[PDB]
Amino acid sequence: GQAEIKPEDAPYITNAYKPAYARWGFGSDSVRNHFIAMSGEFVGTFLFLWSAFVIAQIANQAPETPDGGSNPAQLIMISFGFGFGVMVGVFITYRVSGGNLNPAVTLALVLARAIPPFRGILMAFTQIVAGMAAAGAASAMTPGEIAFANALGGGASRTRGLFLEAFGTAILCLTVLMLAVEKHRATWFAPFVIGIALLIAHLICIYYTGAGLNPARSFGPAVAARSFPNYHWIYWLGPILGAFLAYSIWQMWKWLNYQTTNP
Amino acid sequence: GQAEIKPEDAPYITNAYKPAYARWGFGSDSVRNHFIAMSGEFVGTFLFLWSAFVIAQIANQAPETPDGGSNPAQLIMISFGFGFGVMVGVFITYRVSGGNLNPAVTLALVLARAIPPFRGILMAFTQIVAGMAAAGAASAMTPGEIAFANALGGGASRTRGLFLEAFGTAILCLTVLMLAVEKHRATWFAPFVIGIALLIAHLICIYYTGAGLNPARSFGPAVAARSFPNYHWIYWLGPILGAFLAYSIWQMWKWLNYQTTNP
Amino acid sequence: GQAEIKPEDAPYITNAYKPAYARWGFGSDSVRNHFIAMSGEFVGTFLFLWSAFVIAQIANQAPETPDGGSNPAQLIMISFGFGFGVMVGVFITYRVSGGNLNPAVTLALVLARAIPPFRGILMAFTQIVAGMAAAGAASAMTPGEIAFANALGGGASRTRGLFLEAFGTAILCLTVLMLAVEKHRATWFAPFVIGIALLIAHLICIYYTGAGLNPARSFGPAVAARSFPNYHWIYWLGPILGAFLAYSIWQMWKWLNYQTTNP
Amino acid sequence: GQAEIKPEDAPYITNAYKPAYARWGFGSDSVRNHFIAMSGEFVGTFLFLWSAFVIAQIANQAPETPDGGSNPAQLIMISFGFGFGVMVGVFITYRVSGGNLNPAVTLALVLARAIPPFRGILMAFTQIVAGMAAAGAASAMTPGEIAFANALGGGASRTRGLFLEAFGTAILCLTVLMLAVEKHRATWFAPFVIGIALLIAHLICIYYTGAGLNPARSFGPAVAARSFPNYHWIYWLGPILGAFLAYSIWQMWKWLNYQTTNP
Ligand SMILES: CCCCCCCCO[C@@H]1O[C@H](CO)[C@@H](O)[C@H](O)[C@H]1O
Ligand SMILES: CCCCCCCCO[C@@H]1O[C@H](CO)[C@@H](O)[C@H](O)[C@H]1O
Ligand SMILES: CCCCCCCCO[C@@H]1O[C@H](CO)[C@@H](O)[C@H](O)[C@H]1O
Ligand SMILES: CCCCCCCCO[C@@H]1O[C@H](CO)[C@@H](O)[C@H](O)[C@H]1O
Ligand SMILES: CCCCCCCCO[C@@H]1O[C@H](CO)[C@@H](O)[C@H](O)[C@H]1O
Ligand SMILES: CCCCCCCCO[C@@H]1O[C@H](CO)[C@@H](O)[C@H](O)[C@H]1O
Ligand SMILES: CCCCCCCCO[C@@H]1O[C@H](CO)[C@@H](O)[C@H](O)[C@H]1O
Ligand SMILES: CCCCCCCCO[C@@H]1O[C@H](CO)[C@@H](O)[C@H](O)[C@H]1O
Ligand SMILES: CCCCCCCCO[C@@H]1O[C@H](CO)[C@@H](O)[C@H](O)[C@H]1O
Ligand SMILES: CCCCCCCCO[C@@H]1O[C@H](CO)[C@@H](O)[C@H](O)[C@H]1O
Ligand SMILES: CCCCCCCCO[C@@H]1O[C@H](CO)[C@@H](O)[C@H](O)[C@H]1O
Ligand SMILES: CCCCCCCCO[C@@H]1O[C@H](CO)[C@@H](O)[C@H](O)[C@H]1O
Ligand SMILES: [Cl-]
Ligand SMILES: [Cl-]
Ligand SMILES: [Cl-]
Ligand SMILES: [Cl-]
Ligand SMILES: [Cl-]
Ligand SMILES: [Cl-]
Ligand SMILES: [Cl-]
Ligand SMILES: [Cl-]
Ligand SMILES: [Cl-]
Repeated sequence: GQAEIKPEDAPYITNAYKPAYARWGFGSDSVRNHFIAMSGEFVGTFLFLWSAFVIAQIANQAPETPDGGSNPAQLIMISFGFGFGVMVGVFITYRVSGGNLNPAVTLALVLARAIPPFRGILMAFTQIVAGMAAAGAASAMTPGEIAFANALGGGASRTRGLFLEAFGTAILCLTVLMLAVEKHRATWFAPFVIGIALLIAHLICIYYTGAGLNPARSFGPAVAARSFPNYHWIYWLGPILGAFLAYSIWQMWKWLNYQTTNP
Repeated sequence: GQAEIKPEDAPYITNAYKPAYARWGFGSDSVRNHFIAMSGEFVGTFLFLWSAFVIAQIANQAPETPDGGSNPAQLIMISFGFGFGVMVGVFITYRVSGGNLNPAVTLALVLARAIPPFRGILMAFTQIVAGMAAAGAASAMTPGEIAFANALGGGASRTRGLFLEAFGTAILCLTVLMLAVEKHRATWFAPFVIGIALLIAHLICIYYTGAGLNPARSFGPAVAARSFPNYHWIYWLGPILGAFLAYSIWQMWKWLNYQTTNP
Repeated sequence: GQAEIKPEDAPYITNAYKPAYARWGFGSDSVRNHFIAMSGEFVGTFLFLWSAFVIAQIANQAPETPDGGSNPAQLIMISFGFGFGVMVGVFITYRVSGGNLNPAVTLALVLARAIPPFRGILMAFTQIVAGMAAAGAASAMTPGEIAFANALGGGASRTRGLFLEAFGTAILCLTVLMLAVEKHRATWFAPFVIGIALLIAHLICIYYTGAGLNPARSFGPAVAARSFPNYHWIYWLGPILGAFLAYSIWQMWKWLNYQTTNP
Repeated sequence: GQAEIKPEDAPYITNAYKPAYARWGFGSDSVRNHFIAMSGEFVGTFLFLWSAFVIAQIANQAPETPDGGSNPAQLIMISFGFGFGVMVGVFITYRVSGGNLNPAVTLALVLARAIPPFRGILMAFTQIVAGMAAAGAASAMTPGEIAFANALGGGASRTRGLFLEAFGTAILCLTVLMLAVEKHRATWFAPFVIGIALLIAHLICIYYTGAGLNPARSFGPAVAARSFPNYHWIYWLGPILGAFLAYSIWQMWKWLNYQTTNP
């Protein structure tokens, strides 16, 4: 009753589809390995954010909805751009850099000791530069005024926006921790779940905050539009708080040895 | 022709991605294990319902549709909030508590003897408290009046609503039973199927009942809005009936040894 | 480098998630086995079609679009009802009956010799009765006039409708053949692909034919509405032609030994 | 702790779900093998493009949006037609031809040495003929004027359109390279990721270029409509550039041995 694997098919079994950070042990601090990680974060973050910025630009050409009302089809389109955009970016870059594509995700993983702080800083810087590049490219490639920068809307206060951003980011980061960082039969599938988490977080946040959820996503368009709202700090503090919340929950479960009935 | 697994990749094979209730055997009645299960249900139910409540709040800011007509884009958005919200919550909590996130699901699994009654009661209480917390948080975080409480609509009577709720909940619970409780090559993927089942059940029910499908989902917003419709009982009895219907079907298939041609 | 499976996790490996028809060999002609197959087709077809009929009823309460124009959000909602409805029904019933849920799918599989003709006839009859029951239940549970019966629309002729139905059904049936009937590493996932195929086929057909794609889906509502259009035959002949087309393509690939470079 | 596979279930393990091009080694240049590859590309490309063309025809019957504005629901519908259409086509044809369904994808894979140039030319010709057939069939099967041919819109210049097409096609091709060509535990799932990549690329491009992303998709409708815009070259050069960009990135990662910490 033994599984029978033809030799030409062995790669599909032996080559695990696991995030790169799972295997960043001894040897990882070479310039080559730092470059590989940066290149994955750059390519992935650029393709994800560029895509999503153009999609948001288009969605924001819909006729205005009166009286500040919502436009569900518009919100769905934008959420697809970010959620499916990140899904594709993470699937592409999973074995290159792990596909964080988001400084807040990288922060959660530094807290969790999945990524060391220096590598994490390199990745976060790379993501922010990629988001600047993506914003510049999306602006150059589309007519009219930039429509993909984050802003408060829907009657939301800054305080409400901060909490929406924090809890939305926590959902994203907890997904990464429980599906990608934790090692199990579903780790390979984490990019899908991560994308759906981001899709949800956009349905929560776009109407009220524009959905930052990702300092690199918020910073780049502000640079390209040459304008920072005074409440721009919510797009930094909110995701940071969410990363700490997700980490906190994960850490509690780790100290409980959650996955094992009788440790 | 033997599969070849590098030692660093063994966790992805050896660590099954299975619901926690699959492995609640001897040792499960410790305070630690009860706490783990409650913490999974609390975190998962809170994140799922909070998300979905905010999404519903936003969707319900769309301009009114005349003459009681439906708004497909709005209904899709709300169904995504609940369906993808539960999907993410279940994927996160699958190995913590099994991700029931719904007293009716827990009831079906108690009937099926997948979860013992006392643990099931603890989980159900936890879900109801999480739904209260989620409703309070979603209300606090959003402007205007609560728009995520369940109500009859679309010309539906209470009796029609009861049956819609029951059959929708039965689809959800039968999905959990056949994909998560039954052990097979697709058990790991059950959270996806569960989410799509809930998405469908929302497309069936939102227009007519608001889509309860989950006593914890219905109770929390009623508390936060300080108002219970007199027909609130449909949001309890309907899901209970659906859990019994799903259990009944599963039990018939179990007594038939459905999966085996020659038992 | 050997895979290491804890005994409690062996069921997730040993219990293949495969369509029931894969394992209908000697012993299958018992009354028990016929009943199991019928019960899977009944439960699955009922839940799928009932769901989708209610969803279509609701979607068809949207305000009318002028000048016979299309309503993309409405079409998406209906396609989700059928596509995700069948996905859930097939995942639930895959190991019970194989989840055909459609006489045309059963016909394709009888042609392919995956299901014997007598069992296939039993399954097809069961599906048609389930569709009658689903139509009656959906009608009873919803106010107003039935809005889920198939009709020509969008300026389509009967001849155009026949071809749309045939090619849409062929996509569905070829998906079942190549993903579920053919045995490989992705067979477990066929219910997902089948659902997306049906979703596509609805986006092709609803506007023009109402999207039959399934004689059981078309017949039941006609009975419940007590009215058969004179062109009702397109909802039988079209899917039959599609089943033969899909079978034909599959059969060509089988005689070519498609999957093997050097047979 | 050894995995235990019943003999009747061995096919689901032993028969890898891998693109046909993975196994085009010695023996592949027979007429039989060329025919198999062409037949997969023809069937897959026809079903994908025919589906998507009819869906686009229908979506383009929505009432016009004033002032050149976007229609998110319409754009979502069209993107589903192409994205889910390609997903189904690739899943069906993965083990027949690999499911390229797109001359630009085939070009990327010829550059990557996954497919030899002569076979690649045969596949590309087949795709273009299939797209002609699909356009003719979709036109014949639908009333009114063809509405599925590519055109600039949304205020986009040809230069902007060229870049949108190139970067969108690069996302698609990089997905194919990293998920299908690279051999790992997720290769079987590549058809899903490919479909989502195409879905994203449509949300980026439809409003501005009509979304070519695929010379076979653009050429066929131009033939059927008997009209080529003078900027039709963007639908060739853009996807070609995108294929080269994707190849370039992949090639850099291959020379870095990206997947291995210590080569
Ligand atoms: C002399 C003390 C240590 C020698 C160098 C050890 C290098 C270990 O390197 C690690 O090997 C693992 C496989 O075992 C891989 O999964 C990791 O990617 C790699 O970082
Ligand atoms: C990442 C590289 C993206 C290059 C996109 C360049 C597209 C330039 O596009 C041009 O922009 C001008 C305004 O700047 C318009 O006047 C032109 O009509 C438009 O073609
Ligand atoms: C032999 C005397 C010891 C008495 C302690 C009974 C503790 C029962 O509790 C058990 O403790 C185990 C750790 O000891 C855990 O692994 C189990 O999960 C827990 O149920
Ligand atoms: C003295 C009589 C019984 C001794 C204690 C038995 C504890 C069994 O404990 C069970 O072990 C299984 C693995 O075998 C795990 O899968 C379960 O999670 C665990 O509950
Ligand atoms: C789970 C914790 C959620 C905390 C959210 C608190 C957000 C409070 O938000 C405040 O609500 C007031 C009305 O109550 C408004 O007047 C303020 O403008 C708004 O900022
Ligand atoms: C040797 C005399 C016994 C005659 C009974 C013939 C029953 C044939 O029926 C078989 O019965 C088996 C159980 O017996 C089941 O496992 C099979 O599914 C069923 O087909
Ligand atoms: C006396 C001549 C034949 C004896 C009865 C053979 C019954 C075979 O039965 C078949 O066994 C397979 C496993 O081998 C199962 O996968 C099938 O479900 C079952 O139909
Ligand atoms: C499968 C069983 C479904 C039972 C649904 C029965 C719902 C009956 O519903 C009733 O229908 C009457 C019209 O017939 C209306 O007058 C009532 O107001 C409505 O409650
Ligand atoms: C030794 C003389 C025989 C000459 C025939 C050369 C045929 C080469 O063709 C090969 O034929 C094989 C079957 O024979 C197939 O399996 C291969 O796919 C095909 O490439
Ligand atoms: C005489 C020199 C070579 C003899 C013919 C070798 C044919 C190899 O053929 C290859 O075999 C692989 C399995 O090993 C398959 O995966 C490939 O599909 C096939 O192309
Ligand atoms: C791939 C084969 C598709 C065959 C579709 C043929 C459908 C022909 O359809 C006919 O087209 C005529 C205009 O040409 C209309 O006048 C007819 O009313 C319509 O039935
Ligand atoms: C023994 C003297 C050699 C000194 C070189 C130290 C290089 C450390 O760097 C290591 O180089 C290895 C290749 O050599 C790579 O596989 C590792 O990824 C890299 O970290
Ligand atoms: Cl404030
Ligand atoms: Cl899998
Ligand atoms: Cl401020
Ligand atoms: Cl009533
Ligand atoms: Cl009442
Ligand atoms: Cl006609
Ligand atoms: Cl007729
Ligand atoms: Cl130009
Ligand atoms: Cl030109």
